[PDB]
Order: sequence, then structure tokens, then C-alpha cells
Amino acid sequence: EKYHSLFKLLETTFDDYTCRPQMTQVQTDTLLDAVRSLLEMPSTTIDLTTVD
Amino acid sequence: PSEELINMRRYRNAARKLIHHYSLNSTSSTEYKISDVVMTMIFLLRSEKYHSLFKLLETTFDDYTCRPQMTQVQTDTLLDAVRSLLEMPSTTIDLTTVDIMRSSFARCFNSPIMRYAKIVLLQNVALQRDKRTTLEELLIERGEKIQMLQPQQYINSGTEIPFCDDAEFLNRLLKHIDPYPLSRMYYNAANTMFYTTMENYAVSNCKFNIEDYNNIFKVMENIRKHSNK
Repeated sequence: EKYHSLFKLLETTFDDYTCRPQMTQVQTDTLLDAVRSLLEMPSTTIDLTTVD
Repeated sequence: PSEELINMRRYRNAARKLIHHYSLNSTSSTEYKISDVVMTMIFLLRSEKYHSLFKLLETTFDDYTCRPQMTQVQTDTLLDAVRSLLEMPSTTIDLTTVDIMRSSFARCFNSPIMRYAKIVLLQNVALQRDKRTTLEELLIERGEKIQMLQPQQYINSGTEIPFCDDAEFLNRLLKHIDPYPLSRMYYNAANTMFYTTMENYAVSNCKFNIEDYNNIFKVMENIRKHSNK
């Protein structure tokens, strides 16, 4: 359940490369948090560009 | 009294010129001013109308090739506003031209180069396909279905030629026609046909379009040598 927003995004990207929208600050920050939390490696600068 | 307030007319007309250029490919011009581009942007921001278009264009700022997902109703309002801002007479401006324009700016920003750029990036990368096909294949596949289609009229096709004989009428017409510098003018129509050559397609568009297109005019040398044996 935790990651369902990200998962939905990936499901959209199952189809051909259509641009991901922009997300509210809160959405982006919950995204970054969930990403770092599943991949507990703050040893590196976890960032959008990794998402891209 | 604001910096915005100075010349909405200037901003509007210049922006419209630029847009009408990129879209309809209308007319030769020294069409350029970076400051006027910025004026265009801010002229968008100064209306909630066209905000959607602004946002769209802003998506381009990261240069990536992707075509944004349609949301149908908003895209319809998009088309609406676009036609309104172009003030064109219901000229059926269309999503294809929309996308082409969109990609126009994501072409332009690529350059940080300031001196000048003769470059005419006639091609567009983003045309919604894995890879450009040949033309020949398309020719085959079209002609196939083409032969299927049934005739749509009957030319009686017997002996018929039209003519009229009102010499005075015709000369009156001639005098009405006289002033126009047709020589100068018809270049525009020629260029129109040229641009049409690419408007023809947005789908694995023919990469080459050049040397044969010039041989068209080299037919003139052919003709001159025919006249001189």
C-alpha cells in the first residue's frame, strides 16, 4: 500500500513513454521518502533524476 | 504602470506573428527576437486563458522527447483557445499542428548558440513512432487499398471542350488584373507548395526531399538545352 502512488506511475509508464505529469510538492516529497525508505541508502543523494 | 502594462498590443501582434509563422509556415520574414519570445511567454502568463498552453510549453523546458498524455476535455479547450488566439476563421487547426508547434520550442531551446543559425531543422524527432520506415513500403500498402475503392462519378467523357468568346469581356478582365506584380507574388504560392511537400506527412516522413526537388528546376536547364538543341 505504501508505494501505490509510485506503482500507479509505473503502471502508466507501462505504455509508451507518455510524459509523467508534475506532482504537488507534498506528493514529490512523499515519493522521495518512500523511495529512500524502500532503498535505505541515504549514503547517496537520492533524487528525481534517478526516477528519470 | 507596471512593466507588464507597456505594450500589450506589441506583445500580442509579435507573438501572433511568430506563432502564425511556426504553425502555418505562412510567409518569409526576418522573424526573430529573443525579447519578443519572452514577451510571448509573459503575455501567456498574464492571462488565465492560455495558461494551459503555457504549462504545456513549460513541460518542454527539460527538452525530453516525450509527448504529453492527452486529457481530452482540456485538450479540446486547448484547441479552442489556440484558434481564438490565432483569430483564424474556423480554419480547422488541428492536434497535429499543435504538437508540431509544441516541438518547435523544444527544438529552439536546444541551441545556446547566439551568433546565428541558418539551420532549418525540417524534421521532427518526436513523431510518435519507433523508427521511420521507407517510402516504398507505404506506397505498396496504400496503393493496395487504393485499387479497392470504387469510382465516384461518371464522366460522360464524350466530345466536350468549353470556351467563351467575349473578347471585350476578357480584355476588361485583363485590365482589372493588370496592376499586380504577379512575378514577385507567385513565389509565395510556390513556397506554399513546397511547405505542403512536408505538411503532406507527419508519419515516417520522407527523410530525403532535396536533390530530386531541385532536379524539378533543373528541368529548366533540360528545357533550355532542348530549345537550343
